[PDB]
Amino acid sequence: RMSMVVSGLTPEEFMLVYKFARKHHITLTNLITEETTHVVMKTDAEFVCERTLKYFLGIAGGKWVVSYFWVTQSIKERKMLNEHDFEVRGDVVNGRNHQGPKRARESQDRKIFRGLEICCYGPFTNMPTDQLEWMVQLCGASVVKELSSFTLGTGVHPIVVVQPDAWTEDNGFHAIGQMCEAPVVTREWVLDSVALYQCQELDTYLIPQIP
Amino acid sequence: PTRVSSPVFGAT
Ligand SMILES: [Co+2]
Repeated sequence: RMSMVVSGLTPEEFMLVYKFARKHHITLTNLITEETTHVVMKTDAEFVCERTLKYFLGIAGGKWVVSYFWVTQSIKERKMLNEHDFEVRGDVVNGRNHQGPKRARESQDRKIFRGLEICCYGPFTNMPTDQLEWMVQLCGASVVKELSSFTLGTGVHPIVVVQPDAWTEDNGFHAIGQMCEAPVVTREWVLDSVALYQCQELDTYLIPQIP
Repeated sequence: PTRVSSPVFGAT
């Protein structure tokens, strides 16, 4: 029951991961799915990677997010080393030592977006909306598709997520308060939250809304 | 700065 994907690897690097996967009877694919159990990141000597879509989605889904070093060493040592020893530890944006991968790996109940209701008010670069939505969902939000489809009532907090500089004729992303009763955060709020596997506070992401 | 495969999500 092992499926993995890779991120930020060169073709030569992919091949080692291949050769590796071949040896340990591991399924290896291009696309991350729910069945993926591992994500192999290009990292530096101490397990800091860059932030990629798969990075996000493998944290979101509580998967093994491991250094490519997991691979090269298991090869160097002619046996499969342990993931715990190669678990990526940080990224170049969210800090070197935060351990999102670990946090998320364990906290599959205490799920960072519990009882939030998010709306990815499109458009986004480098990321289909539904991936962003899948991402918040793996993290326990529920996805509203439409500004008006919020489920206000008791207990349930709404959030509109946007990517300001993804807009054509912009500042329309300032007119969203006039369309409903939700905080409006940058996508960075989601990405940092997910990196850190810990729900950030909106404050530094809040987009100010024109009444 | 280079980028080797997948889009990267960097400095805010
Ligand atoms: Co509340």
